[PDB]
Amino acid sequence: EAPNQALLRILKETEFKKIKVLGSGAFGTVYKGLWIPEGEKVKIPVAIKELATSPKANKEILDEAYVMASVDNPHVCRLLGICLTSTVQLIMQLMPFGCLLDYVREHKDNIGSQYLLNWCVQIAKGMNYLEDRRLVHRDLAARNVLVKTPQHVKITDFGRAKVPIKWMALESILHRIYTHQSDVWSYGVTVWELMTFGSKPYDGIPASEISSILEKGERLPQPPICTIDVYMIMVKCWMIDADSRPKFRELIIEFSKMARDPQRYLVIQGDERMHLPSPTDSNFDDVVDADEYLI
Repeated sequence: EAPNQALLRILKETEFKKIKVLGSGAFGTVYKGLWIPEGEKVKIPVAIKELATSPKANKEILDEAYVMASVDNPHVCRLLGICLTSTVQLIMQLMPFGCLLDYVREHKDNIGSQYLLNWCVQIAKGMNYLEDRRLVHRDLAARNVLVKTPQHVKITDFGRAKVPIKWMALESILHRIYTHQSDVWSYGVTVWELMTFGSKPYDGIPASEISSILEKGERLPQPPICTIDVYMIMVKCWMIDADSRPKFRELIIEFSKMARDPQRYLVIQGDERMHLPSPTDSNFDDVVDADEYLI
């Protein structure tokens, strides 16, 4: 097929500075930082990820860099570049509000119907892009949806393009079959995650029983704030026959219809006087966002 003409940008360690650690997980450490290119008079808010030097880990970090550099979409996280220090560093756009799963858990008292429905559109948009690119996520979940601004989200961790059964489609669990329609099931569970303001799917139930639960015909419950209109969509995403499930171009349209009259589709107590942080009095010297900086 088509040659991948993506540019892999190599950056100097001296061109960027680490401000504070954001997360020190099992894989490595993620820092909040600024990238100050050459004599460009710009400061770009970045997230810098680094890793000991085991040849296996360096291989996985560079396969992740390969995919991340091969994508360009407003609702997909892009890699800015890589720095080849003693330990490889991935430089990417800063997503100040963290992942969507934490955001919905931490801001439930202020998340209105518009935001929830807009996020659903934004996620389907990113996913439909990944589909056009013939790229299957394999790990779509609310934890893998990063937040640029409360009104702009982007898909991440498609460095899978240890198994999360409770987000997996039936063909994925039994036959290890991963398609764009299997990602539609994961999208369904993600929508359920948002609609329940960060609830854990099939909580208490072990991972083994999931396969039988699904095969019997049992699905995730209807979130109280969901009308049968939104729930029917989630239910359609969880069908045995993958061809019967919605396509992401259909999900964009469906949620877009709903986003035009959000209170007809989501019933949130006190949604009208909610409002989340937006460009008003703050939200934000020569600092420019990565989405506005192109060489």
